[PDB]
Amino acid sequence: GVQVSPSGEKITHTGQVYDEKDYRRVRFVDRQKEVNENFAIDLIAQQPVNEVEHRIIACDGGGGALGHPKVYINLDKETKTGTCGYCGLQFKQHH
Amino acid sequence: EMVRKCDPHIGLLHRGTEKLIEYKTYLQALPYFDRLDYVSMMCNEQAYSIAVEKLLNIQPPPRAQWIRVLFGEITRILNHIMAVTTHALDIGAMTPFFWMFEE
Amino acid sequence: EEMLTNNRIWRNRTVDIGVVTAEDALNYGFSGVMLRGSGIQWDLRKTQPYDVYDQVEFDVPIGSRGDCYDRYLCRVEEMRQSLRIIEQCLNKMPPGEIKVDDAKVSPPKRAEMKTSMESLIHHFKLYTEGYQVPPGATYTAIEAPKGEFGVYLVSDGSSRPYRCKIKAPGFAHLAGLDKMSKGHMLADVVAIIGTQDIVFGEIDR
Amino acid sequence: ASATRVIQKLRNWASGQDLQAKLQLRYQEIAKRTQPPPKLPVGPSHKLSNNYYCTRDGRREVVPPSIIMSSQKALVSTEKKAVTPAPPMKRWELSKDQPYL
Amino acid sequence: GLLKKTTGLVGLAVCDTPHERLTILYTKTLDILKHFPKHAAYRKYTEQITNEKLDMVKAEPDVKKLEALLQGGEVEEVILQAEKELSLARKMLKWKPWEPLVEEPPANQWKWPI
Amino acid sequence: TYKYVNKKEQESEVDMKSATDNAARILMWTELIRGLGMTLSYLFREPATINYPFEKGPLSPRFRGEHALRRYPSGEERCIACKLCEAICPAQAITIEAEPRADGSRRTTRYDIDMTKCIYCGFCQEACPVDAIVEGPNFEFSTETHEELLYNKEKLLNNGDKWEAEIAANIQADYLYR
Amino acid sequence: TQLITVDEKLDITTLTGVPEEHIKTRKVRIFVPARNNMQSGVNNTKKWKMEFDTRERWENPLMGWASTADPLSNMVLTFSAKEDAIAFAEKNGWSYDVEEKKVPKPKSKSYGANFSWNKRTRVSTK
Amino acid sequence: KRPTVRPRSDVTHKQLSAFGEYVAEILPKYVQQVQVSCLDELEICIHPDGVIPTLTFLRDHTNAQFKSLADLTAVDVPTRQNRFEIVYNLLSLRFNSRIRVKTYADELTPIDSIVSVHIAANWYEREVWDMFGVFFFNHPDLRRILTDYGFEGHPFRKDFPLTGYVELRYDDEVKRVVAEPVELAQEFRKFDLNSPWEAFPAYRQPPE
Amino acid sequence: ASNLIEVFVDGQSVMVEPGTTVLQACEKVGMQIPRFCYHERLSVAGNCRMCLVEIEKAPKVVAACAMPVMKGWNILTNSEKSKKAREGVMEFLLANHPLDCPICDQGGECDLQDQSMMFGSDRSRFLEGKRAVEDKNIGPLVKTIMTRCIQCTRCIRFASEIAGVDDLGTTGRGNDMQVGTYIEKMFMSELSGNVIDICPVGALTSKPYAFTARPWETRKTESIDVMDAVGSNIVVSTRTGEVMRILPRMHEDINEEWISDKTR
Amino acid sequence: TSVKPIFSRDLNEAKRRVRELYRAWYREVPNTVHLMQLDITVKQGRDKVREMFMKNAHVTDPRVVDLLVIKGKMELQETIKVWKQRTHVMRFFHETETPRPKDFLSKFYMGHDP
Ligand code: SF4
Ligand code: SF4
Ligand code: SF4
Ligand code: SF4
Ligand code: FES
Ligand code: NA
Ligand SMILES: [Zn+2]
Repeated sequence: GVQVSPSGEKITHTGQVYDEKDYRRVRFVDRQKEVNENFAIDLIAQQPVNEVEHRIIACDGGGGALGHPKVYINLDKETKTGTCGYCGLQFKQHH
Repeated sequence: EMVRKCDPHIGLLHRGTEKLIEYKTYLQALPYFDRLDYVSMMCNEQAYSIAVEKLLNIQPPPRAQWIRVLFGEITRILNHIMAVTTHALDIGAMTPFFWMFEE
Repeated sequence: EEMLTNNRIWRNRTVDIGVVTAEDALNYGFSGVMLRGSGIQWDLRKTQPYDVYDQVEFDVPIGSRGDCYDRYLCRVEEMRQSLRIIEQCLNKMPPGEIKVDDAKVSPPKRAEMKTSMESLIHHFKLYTEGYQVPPGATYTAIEAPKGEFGVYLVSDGSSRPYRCKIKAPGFAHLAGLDKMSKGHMLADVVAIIGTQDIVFGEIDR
Repeated sequence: ASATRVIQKLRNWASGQDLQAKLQLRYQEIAKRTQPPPKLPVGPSHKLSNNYYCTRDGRREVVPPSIIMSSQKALVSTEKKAVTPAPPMKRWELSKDQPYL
Repeated sequence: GLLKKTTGLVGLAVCDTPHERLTILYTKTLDILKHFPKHAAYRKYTEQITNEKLDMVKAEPDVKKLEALLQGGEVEEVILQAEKELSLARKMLKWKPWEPLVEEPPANQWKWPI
Repeated sequence: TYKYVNKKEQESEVDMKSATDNAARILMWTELIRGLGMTLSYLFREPATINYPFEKGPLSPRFRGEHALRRYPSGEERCIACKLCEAICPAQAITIEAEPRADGSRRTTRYDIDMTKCIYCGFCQEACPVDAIVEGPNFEFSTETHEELLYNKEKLLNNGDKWEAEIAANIQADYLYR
Repeated sequence: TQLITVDEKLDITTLTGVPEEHIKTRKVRIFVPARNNMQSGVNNTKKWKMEFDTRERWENPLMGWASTADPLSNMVLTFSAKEDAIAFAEKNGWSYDVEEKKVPKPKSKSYGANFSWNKRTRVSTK
Repeated sequence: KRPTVRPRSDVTHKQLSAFGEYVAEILPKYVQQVQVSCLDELEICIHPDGVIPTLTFLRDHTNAQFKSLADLTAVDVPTRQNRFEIVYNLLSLRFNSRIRVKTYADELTPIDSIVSVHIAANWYEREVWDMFGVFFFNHPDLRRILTDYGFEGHPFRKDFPLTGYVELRYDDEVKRVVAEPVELAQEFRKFDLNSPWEAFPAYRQPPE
Repeated sequence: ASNLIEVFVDGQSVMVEPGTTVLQACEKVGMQIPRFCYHERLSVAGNCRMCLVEIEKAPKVVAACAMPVMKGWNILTNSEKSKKAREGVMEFLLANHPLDCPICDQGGECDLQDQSMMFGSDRSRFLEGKRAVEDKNIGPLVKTIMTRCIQCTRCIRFASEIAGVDDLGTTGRGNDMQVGTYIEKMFMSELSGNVIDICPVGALTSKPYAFTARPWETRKTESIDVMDAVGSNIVVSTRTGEVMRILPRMHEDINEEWISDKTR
Repeated sequence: TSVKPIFSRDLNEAKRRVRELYRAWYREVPNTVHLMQLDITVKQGRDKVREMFMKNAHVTDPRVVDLLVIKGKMELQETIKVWKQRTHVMRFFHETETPRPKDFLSKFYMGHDP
């Protein structure tokens, strides 16, 4: 989530933060640095892994035509989850 | 107040649309035609769409053509309102502008 | 029309103002109402129809005197004829698709784009490269509300136009302002600018 | 809509029209701002067979212009008759709906 | 038939003697055409066009029925066009367009696409 | 078919009745009185003015307004940095950079929209394969400086978090037409 | 109209409105672009191209965008022949470098070589 | 009958082809090429000497009557030695037909003005001079029309850059708008879009 | 001279050496036959079938990449049978291909996308599920997303013939045939990075380059390599003032089509 | 090397037109300084005219000289008509522009441009 650098400036979800000696920090004086606080990397990691009965699962992201292009995920490797390349949801084969 | 010569100087709204279109795809160029006669927007689109359709040797489907005529004639009314009432406004009759701009 | 048409002040400001003869209107490059105000029987929707204009009924208003008042009457009546066309479009609206069923030109529906491999490829390519247009050139014209609106569009075979020359009806009309304003007062010139129905987005481009 | 009957008479008389039948302000006659979902139809190329793209490819049917005459590679050359670009346009008929204003 | 009240076109006045006026202009056009070379195509075709119209004017004494045959609008537009063709013939006599092509273009002048 | 707008020249003789009616019309300004009648009739009509900003002009779910970047219901960003919106943008108003995220995800590190280049055409939201970039319903975002209209990714994601409830409902109402 | 004798190089540089800096200090490259090695299509290796020497791009302090002061940074001109491109550069007063077109060499392909009796062309896999 | 393909008739192609032969036989001194496209549009390509005779013939001849100049423009093709193609688009109301007349020019060879034939050409020729730098002989009043006063160059040439060479701003020291060399906070991003695979075999050029 | 023989490409006469293939004869008239598995610098494979072309008076279409031309053949590269063969083959390639173009680095410089645009149908009639295969880890340079693979075997022929590494092959058969190493193994030749170029699809992509750019963005600067004394010709792809990647630039007398992994 | 002339058959005839245009510009400067209220002397205006003419002193082609004169007459016309504004005339003097130094070292310090 949002952390602060030693200069006190918030660090973004892209890792951006001005140096302490960066003059461009002047632009936030008496104003503010806009930083979205809901990091997608943290929220997607909070989702539980989906357990399925097959070795191929299809993900369209939910909502049918409101999600993402339907893709098929291979679940043969038992040492890791199959992750959807669009929406980041994880799936695992039951056995 | 007798006018001996009219010399219209234009180009005060010349924005180089025609050069810009050369750097656009055909779809990217379409919105430039809304902004030409910007009182008859959809009619400008229709002219450009027909020209592209001709070079593509394709035709739009029947329901699209009826929609395009329907909105072409809505647009013509939009234009003639502006043509008539602002022309009247320049001659001093301000009121028709207001009635017809609510339409 | 109750305010203007028979109003003696309105008639004094538009009758015999900016008279243009039929022959001059043709040689000056006039089109649309700037021709029909002088009695020239010409309208591209009837002579060179496009889309479904040959399937609707309407009348072309024709002037008799070639002045601002006749052109005002032509435009008022053209609005009445537009209502007549709109009514036919409303009743004759057919069913079916609204863009050509040809995914190398028209993008596929979003549901297909998100299901089918071909639709996704064609969606991707149409919004990046765009469709290639076979080489050639056309001069295409319609009866726009301000007159003949034309495009001379050159394709070199690629997905970007090589040349696009736009023919604005008002470009010739304004060029005729000096001709139309001879023997007239400054207040008449204000009327004649209005009678040409001029937008500078199209004249200047 | 809410004008009194007296004011309706006044404005009807003053305009010379029946204004109450064609009010410019919109009331309940217009569409509801929520509608049932549509279900749009599909076009004529939504077929599972007999639908090869090469039989419906308009772009690939475009060909270069026919050279009628060329000072380079194509010579153009009873009395040959004179021709027009097209037949003369027929005169328009006068409207039967309303010929004169 | 009764004489026209207007031609319907601004600036074009009614002709009182259209048959006479057309005969004058067409006959004048055929005279200037005899000064062209016999092989010039402009001569041959314009002679055909003019003779055909001159024979209609001889054939039909009714102005309305003549306008139907000529297919060039009101008879006053036909007269105007007749004067334009005569003016053109005088210019074509000096231009001499029947002569061979003055110059070829560069080889790829008209080649599109490049 | 054609009609004459001002050919009523069937000249006729004039009676005393019609000559007097013509005389009354000229001398008593009767058609000018009809003009006053029309403007009087509007005086007593209810005006069409709405009480902005307490009242608003009607809009539709298709309305193209201020841009936003959306999420999946989990909170994961929808944008996967394909750059279709950037490629199609007729104004080149979009600027994108991307790299593999810490978890390996294909995600943007820059997503800028110059709102003073943008023409609010909606081509980006048509081109997006995942409904990530949309034009929302907001049209009241005028600023006091030019710089405030150069939106970066943080701004655009905050617009998405700010307006998703209305954006989602507008998409539910129109997506079957798309 | 009659002809006149103009025995000098065609040079229209004073009529083009180009600033002097962008005539004399510029270097154009006349070349046929190489095939993009990511694709087998050869349709983009058929025309001659003229492009200008690349100049400084720098970071915009506000947004980080790529800024430039080079008005010719995007200019690309297409030509049907090397000689057309050379002619165009010379009349515009641009110093140019011309690179010869590269055609892939003809190759001998023999599917039967994959199964040779006694040669190293025999493939171990298919 | 093939719903997505544009329907075609042979009647207009035949009519336009025959009129193309007619024009070429009457004006052999000038006509270099005649062609009719599959969009059924006739183009007469002429030597530049023939502009006034050709366009006078098409306006006034009784079987032509192209009395309305729809537009007049140029195309820059840098690979041609005569890089400017001059295009006249003409309309005949009598026969409800259109024709295109094309000639060529280079930077140092003016074209004749056709204002004596169509007064409509007046501003169009000014536009061609302004945008492409092609001079017109015997023009009544030839000068810039779209560009700014004192603007240098012809921006519709292919080798004139999109954003030009100069930009404007108000300078408070001199208290007026001043012209300075163009400097862009974001450079226009050039996209390479062409597919490396051939699209239209009907236009494939000989392998040479 | 005496060995040259006459064939016809759409009726146009061409004189070709004995052994010239149908694909090569069309090249001499400037006609590029569609292909996937064929690569001129690899051994002929003839497995993708995208190059099938009709020969006049012969009822079976021939694989142009492998078929030697015979005297008098008239190759009809644009006949209806040729065109319908290409549509059918393209439809088979796209049936199990993943809907990956937005997330796939090949997008915008993809021969599958482009030859689909130019020679395939515009829609799908495949109403089933799709195959999905697991991904192999072959080192820090090449990312594998093998669900995108189209089994063209270009990588196998490059590794065997150009690089001399017999570690790539196919396992299984039928629709389940998989390109890989079978065991967990690294593909770390000095020429290994060239499989990224020759893989027609996004199955094999550059790990360092991943997700950073799209091909229509990049400006191409043709230049030379200095990592060794070979002087390999390269293209330097840049975007907005930054170097994005290095591609080989063809030069028959130096590096042909390849570069080394240090150069890359 | 056989070309069509525009106006002048040789560079000597073209030089005559150049001198006429120079005279016209020379006489116009005092009227322009006065009517536009420019904050420059008449001498400074005539020195600028001279410098603009000598920017093209190297041209030998009579056709290019013809077109330079044609453009110079146009610029004179929009100056006499007062179609140009003060901003337009003062643009010739580049009064807010820091000129680029001409020596190698100064350009080396500033940046990478030659
Ligand atoms: S609305 Fe149009 S102009 Fe604005 S960012 Fe989207 S595509 Fe670009
Ligand atoms: S907003 Fe959509 S179109 Fe734009 S880069 Fe992200 S996923 Fe692609
Ligand atoms: S390999 Fe080509 S077709 Fe397949 S997902 Fe990638 S870009 Fe799309
Ligand atoms: S990984 Fe690529 S090169 Fe190898 S077989 Fe698959 S598609 Fe062909
Ligand atoms: S290219 Fe010939 S079968 Fe693959
Ligand atoms: Na690849
Ligand atoms: Zn998913």
